[PDB]
Amino acid sequence: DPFYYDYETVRNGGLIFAALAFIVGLIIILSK
Amino acid sequence: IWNSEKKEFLGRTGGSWFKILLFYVIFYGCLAGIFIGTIQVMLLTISEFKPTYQDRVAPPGLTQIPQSQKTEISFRPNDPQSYESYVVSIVRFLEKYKDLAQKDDMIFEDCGNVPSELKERGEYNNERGERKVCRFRLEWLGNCSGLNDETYGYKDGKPCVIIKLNRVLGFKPKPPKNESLETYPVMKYNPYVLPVHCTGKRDEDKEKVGTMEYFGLGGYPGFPLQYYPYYGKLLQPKYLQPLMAVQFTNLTMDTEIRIECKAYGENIGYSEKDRFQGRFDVKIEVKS
Amino acid sequence: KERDMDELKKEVSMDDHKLSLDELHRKYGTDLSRGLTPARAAEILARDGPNALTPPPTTPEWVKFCRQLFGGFSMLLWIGAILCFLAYGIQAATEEEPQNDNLYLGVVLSAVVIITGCFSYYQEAKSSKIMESFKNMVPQQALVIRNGEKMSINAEEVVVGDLVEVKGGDRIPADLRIISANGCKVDNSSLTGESEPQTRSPDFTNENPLETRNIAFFSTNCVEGTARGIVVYTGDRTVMGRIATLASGLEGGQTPIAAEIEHFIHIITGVAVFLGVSFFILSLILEYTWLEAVIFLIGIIVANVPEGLLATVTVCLTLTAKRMARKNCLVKNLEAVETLGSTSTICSDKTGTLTQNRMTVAHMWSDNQIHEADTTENQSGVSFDKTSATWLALSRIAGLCNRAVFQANQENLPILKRAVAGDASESALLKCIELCCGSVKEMRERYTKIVEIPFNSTNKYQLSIHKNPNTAEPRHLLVMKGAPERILDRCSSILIHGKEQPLDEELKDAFQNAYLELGGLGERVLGFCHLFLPDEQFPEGFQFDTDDVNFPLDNLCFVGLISMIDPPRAAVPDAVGKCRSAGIKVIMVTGDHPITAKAIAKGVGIISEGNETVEDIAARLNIPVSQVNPRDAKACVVHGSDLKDMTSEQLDDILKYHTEIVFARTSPQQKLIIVEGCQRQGAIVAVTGDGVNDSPASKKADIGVAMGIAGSDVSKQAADMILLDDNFASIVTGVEEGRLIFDNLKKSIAYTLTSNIPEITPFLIFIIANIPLPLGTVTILCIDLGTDMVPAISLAYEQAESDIMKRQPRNPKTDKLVNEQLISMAYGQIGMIQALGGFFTYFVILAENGFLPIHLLGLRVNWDDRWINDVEDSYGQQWTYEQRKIVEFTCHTPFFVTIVVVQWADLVICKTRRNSVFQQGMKNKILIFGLFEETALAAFLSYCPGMGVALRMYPLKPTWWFCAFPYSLLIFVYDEVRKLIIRRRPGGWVEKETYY
Ligand SMILES: CC(C)CCC[C@@H](C)[C@H]1CC[C@H]2[C@@H]3CC=C4C[C@@H](O)CC[C@]4(C)[C@H]3CC[C@]12C
Ligand SMILES: C[C@]12CC[C@H](O)C[C@H]1CC[C@@H]1[C@@H]2CC[C@]2(C)[C@@H](c3ccc(=O)oc3)CC[C@]12O
Ligand SMILES: *[C@@H]1O[C@H](CO)[C@@H](O)[C@H](O)[C@H]1NC(C)=O
Ligand SMILES: [K+]
Ligand SMILES: [K+]
Ligand SMILES: [K+]
Ligand SMILES: [Mg+2]
Repeated sequence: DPFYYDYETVRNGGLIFAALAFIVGLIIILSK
Repeated sequence: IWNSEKKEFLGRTGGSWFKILLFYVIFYGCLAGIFIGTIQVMLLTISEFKPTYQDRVAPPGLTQIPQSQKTEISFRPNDPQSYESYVVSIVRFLEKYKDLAQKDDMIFEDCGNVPSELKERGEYNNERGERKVCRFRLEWLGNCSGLNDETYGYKDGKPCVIIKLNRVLGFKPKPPKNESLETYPVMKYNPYVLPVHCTGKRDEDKEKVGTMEYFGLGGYPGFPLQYYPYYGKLLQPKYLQPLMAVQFTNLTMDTEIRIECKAYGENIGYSEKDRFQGRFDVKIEVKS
Repeated sequence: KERDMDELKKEVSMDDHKLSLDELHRKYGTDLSRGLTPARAAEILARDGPNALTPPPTTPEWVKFCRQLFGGFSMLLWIGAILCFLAYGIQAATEEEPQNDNLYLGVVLSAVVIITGCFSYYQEAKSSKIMESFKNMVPQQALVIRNGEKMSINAEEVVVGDLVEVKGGDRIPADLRIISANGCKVDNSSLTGESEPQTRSPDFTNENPLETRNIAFFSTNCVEGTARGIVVYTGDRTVMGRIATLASGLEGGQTPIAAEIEHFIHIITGVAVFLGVSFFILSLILEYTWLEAVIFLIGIIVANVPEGLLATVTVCLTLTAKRMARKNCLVKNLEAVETLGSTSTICSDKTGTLTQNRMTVAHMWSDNQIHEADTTENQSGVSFDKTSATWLALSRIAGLCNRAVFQANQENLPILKRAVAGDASESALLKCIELCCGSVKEMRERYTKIVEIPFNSTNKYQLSIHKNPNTAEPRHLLVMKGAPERILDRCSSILIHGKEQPLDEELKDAFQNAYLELGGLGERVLGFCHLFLPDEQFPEGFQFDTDDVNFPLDNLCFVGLISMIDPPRAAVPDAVGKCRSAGIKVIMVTGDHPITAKAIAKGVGIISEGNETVEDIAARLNIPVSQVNPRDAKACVVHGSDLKDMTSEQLDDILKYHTEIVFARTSPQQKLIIVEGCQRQGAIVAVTGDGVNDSPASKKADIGVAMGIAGSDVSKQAADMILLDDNFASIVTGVEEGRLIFDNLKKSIAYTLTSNIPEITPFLIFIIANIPLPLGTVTILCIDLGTDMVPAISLAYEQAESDIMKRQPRNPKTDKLVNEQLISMAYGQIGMIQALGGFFTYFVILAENGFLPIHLLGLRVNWDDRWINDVEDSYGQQWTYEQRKIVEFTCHTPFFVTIVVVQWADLVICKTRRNSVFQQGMKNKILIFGLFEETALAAFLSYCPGMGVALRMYPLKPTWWFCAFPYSLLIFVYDEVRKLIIRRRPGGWVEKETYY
């Protein structure tokens, strides 16, 4: 049905993204 | 009083004002230009037939003729001014449904006097011309709006409210299976019609006081599949969705008893956050 | 009547100091030798008050926390909060939403001000904690004489008018009038600013009680010798007590940053109430009642106030103060990190501030030639030829007549930085000889001291006689030093290259003009001489006593001159170099003598080479001083004498027409009058100092700067900034840091104010066009408080866009922090692009979900209605309440995410006020992180499970992320070409209109 959007894979995608972006930022501000 | 007028300047400093004002007229001009540009492209990304997302309307809502301040009809059987607003809302509601209101056999199609299989008209393309529309006659609701035959207090003695299903484009309602899980004293027409039943309180102890009579199409309490799918305001303007009236006849007068109404089917669902989604709630007190 | 108090206190002092002993003891009711009776002492001690300074009139209780809760900015937010609770109260007129909206918001505002207050209070608390940690008061007992018996008693039991004996090392308990003295030199450095030890004698010398020699002062240390005196002043009645009490009684003005924040605040309130009023009228104009219109007014006015800017600003300032605290520069005050950058004039104390205050040997005269010693602290300079025999004889004579010795604990320590018990001159001499000629101890005991004459206060001749270690000649050796002219009076022979000679007027006047050259060089000059004795007449068993004279004091052999002065601290000349280079006006103010002061000022760069006072011109011109027209002289030295007689207009002319200025022989009150004289001009003034004499001036100055070790306690207390390392070069860093943060502050501010447009406009057109609300309360908070914070703080990590020490200090009247051009930027141009991007995503989402923009108008009425569950979009579909409202809240989310997306661009472009982004580069790491997190959290608010319930924030169809992009890109491009045209055309219209 057209009345079903998958908001679960979207949710999951945005969350994985958040994780990566953040820990990458952590990587940035620690330059060793 | 200092800046307002100074040597060679209007408050604050006014020599160059023309420069700033012109610049902002042009700059804002171009901003508006841009915005309207993007909105235009975005509108070129919008289909002229179907909405690009329907998913937020997925569990259709159950709505009423006399939409009240908060789900509440409270009135005096005697006073004509008591039931004025509701009755008016009914008259303006079903003004569309009058028999002389749909005359044209060009844009109007007379479908069954009995609930029938879903009416599929081509595709949603303009390849087919503007779609025909199934007629709904007021007589299908007896004793409720009754054409010009009674009530006509439209419930004056004892209350009545028309349940209507929300229009959703392309929606094809699937009634519960012939294997039905506890659907209440409903008729056998499950193949061709989406049912609606009402109770005092939802799952809990009720002050349920009442006796009800429903008027649908053909004598079944519900919405016939023959009116669906709804093809949109472009393809089917002058489309009349199904209706079914619910008349409460016996009730306890001076007390407020609460009502829940529900449409059942595989295509129907309900929310605890949305009491108007998939279902219905009405508080009614007839006092005298 | 503390005004009259401060009026009498600003006045320089008087005294009874000139008296005959009979008269003094007549007025004080005392015996000279016997002091007074223990009964009279316990009576006077109980009559007025114990001898000590009344502890500070200060000590505010920790309820001073409340101070950090108002200021001016926390006031803008308090008032905003109050407005929230008001609009909510008005919204209790019906059944209403703000339980999630206006109440929630108001509570949040209050939380912002409270938290901010806690943070800043905590950090300033940290500062005061370390200051009090530095406080060490070791009690010191005064040696008094009562009923004839010398008794060492608590210095707080000392009363007015009783005999007191002080020795070398003894700190002076009270203000004493000197009745008797033997070889007594006291250190007036801290109090009077007199660099060299001022000898103290019972005699009346100078009319001014400070410079007169018969007065000893509270808190000054007797450096050597012994003395006795009657206590003239006790407790606060003392000089340093009147100084300290004058200090505590002053005000620190308004810090320039307080003024800029205030200005900005009148800007933000100005625009907020402008918009709120105009819209109150307009909203009334259409439909809405006084009730709802009032709600609109409040909503707009309050939406116009940046809750986040307070937090972020406190933190920026706090970061800069983290760097200051790392560099050993402590700011007692958090708004005092900036002031240095805006300082157009620095008044500097000389001794113990610019100068080490430590007397050292500069030059010497041996064998007709003037040789320079190495006066540097680490000995990286040059040592001349020590091989000559004359320098040997001289070093012998200098070491042999010294009452200064190395104390018990200095061995490991460097010969210079190590401590010595004795005079200042004798310490400089002792260290010079222990350094250059080998250890003084051996040579001091090699010649056994028989009888010595401690320096007379008159003729200042100090001599001793020793035996002879030399295997050839067992003659008796007599060594004497003193005033060059008196050592020219008593002598005949002179030593050159190891052989004597009589004196001829040629070489005599050669020595005299050499003495005049070194003395005129600012270094005070000490003469040195010796005579062997005719052991035929003065045999080996002969005892020659101090009873009278056993010695020929004439026909001696003069050896050479030794000259000495206190150099600067090492980084001082380069520091003043930098400050003159930045365009700050450097002014010296000292209580010292002008002959030293002028030389020092010439040295450190205050009076540059190639500039002359009227006196120097008249010196080269051979004319009276009043002949030379004073406007032709850039540099000047103003005596303390004239200062008292000068008026306001006279000081104003002197400060206006003279570029490089020095005040000497000036009292602390005259210092405060100087500072106030500079402040009259409208220029921010900074004051750097050492001792208690700098208390009133470093207090009054917009910013005080004290020295953390060699500075006194009251002048640390009166100061708004301390240098713990005592490094003066830190001052330069100060004016650097203060100049930076300003511009950075601007950037930060611009950034946040730029978020106000796309935040506010959702509620504006909501009322106007009657569309369903585009952006909600929680989303807006998620922006101001949630996302923008990290980028906005990161902006403080910006470096210098160009060399900032090359530009003159700002004009406090013209150059403002938040100015009409800034608001022209944030609100006028960029902010608009952000709002547009927002309403784009709004329309994109809505139209894609079935409600076309065309149809979207007037809808709110039916839309925000809870009971209309049949609501027709452009497609003829019907929506219940929660369905469409979910779409509205998933229309709030991507508008918020839009704000993020545009704040990217805005962040990068606010980073650089002038240079292109490809100049300054991206090198800021806190900026990059700011971006990465701000986004990661945004995607977190949208895509976290349970946000739709908790925050009314629901996930975005990934398409939604990409609506906002073109606008952000436009912002980057636009600001980039603007900062392009500004650079290529600094005329300039873009530059007059935009650059902020
Ligand atoms: C300075 C700029 C250009 C930084 C670039 C970052 C862009 C490319 C990143 C930042 C935020 C990101 C999004 C965050 C949420 C996810 C949800 C996921 O299910 C689909 C993709 C999507 C929608 C991402 C696409 C990539 C995205 C838009
Ligand atoms: C609750 C609200 C009442 C007025 C109208 O019915 C619209 C309602 C929804 C939006 C809400 C306003 C109230 C003021 C706001 C918080 C106010 C605001 C917004 C952000 C901010 O920081 O400070 C105030 C402006 C609009 C506002 O967000
Ligand atoms: C309708 O009303 C009439 C009279 O009012 C009554 O006789 C009849 O039973 C009613 N029928 C229904 C279905 O309500
Ligand atoms: K705001
Ligand atoms: K101060
Ligand atoms: K803001
Ligand atoms: Mg000093």
